[PDB]
Amino acid sequence: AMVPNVVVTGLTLVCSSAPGPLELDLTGDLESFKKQSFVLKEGVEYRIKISFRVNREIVSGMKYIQHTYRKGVKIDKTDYMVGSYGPRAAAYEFLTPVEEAPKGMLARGSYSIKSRFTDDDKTDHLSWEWNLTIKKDW
Repeated sequence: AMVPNVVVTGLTLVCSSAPGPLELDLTGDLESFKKQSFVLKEGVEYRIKISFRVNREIVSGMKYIQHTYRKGVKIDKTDYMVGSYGPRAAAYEFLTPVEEAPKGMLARGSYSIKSRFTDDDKTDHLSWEWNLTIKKDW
């Protein structure tokens, strides 16, 4: 019953050329995301923003992991060192480095992403799955 130390609250696909916000509420029904997808125009630059809270004590070596799949096969594993933070009221926002969506007919279509937010103790702070669809246009 003790309040949880880490609460992961949001994922945002940050892309200033997108026509509207691309956001997941990670305190909600995570299974529903598997039936949804964000559309990104091919070749565009974007970042991922993970929003989280630390409530009671220092967290060491937070890490964000994304495994990307296409048609059921894992095509990439990337880890990000999110860092170490004390408790505070205000949200923390971590951003991945800018990347470019792939482009071309071969690369277009849907991708599924398995995300995990962890730390030096390998605690599963939250794991979730979401989808991206790469299209010629928005």
